[PDB]
Amino acid sequence: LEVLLGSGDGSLVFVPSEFSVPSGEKIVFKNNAGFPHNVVFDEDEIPAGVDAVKISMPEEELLNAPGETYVVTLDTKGTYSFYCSPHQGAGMVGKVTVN
Ligand SMILES: [Cu+2]
Repeated sequence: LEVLLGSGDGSLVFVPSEFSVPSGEKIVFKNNAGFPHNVVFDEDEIPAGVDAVKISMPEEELLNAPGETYVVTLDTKGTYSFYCSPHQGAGMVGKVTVN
């Protein structure tokens, strides 16, 4: 599924934020507006089988320019919560449900 990082109008929201995807879905995250951004998964709020490092964009790096994309394949079923580190405090979080 294609997720827009920012609802165009600069607002620091993942579009969608809370959602569902089938097992093995290839999620794509694109810098729409309100960048810089990244997609880090909450190490607790993920199915243990998939270590966070396998789904989280390394904190060291970030989608700094507009248009830049990130991609991740969520194999195992479960609830995967994620956030944009530089805007975590601003509520730029989400929750994807691998059905
Ligand atoms: Cu952000």
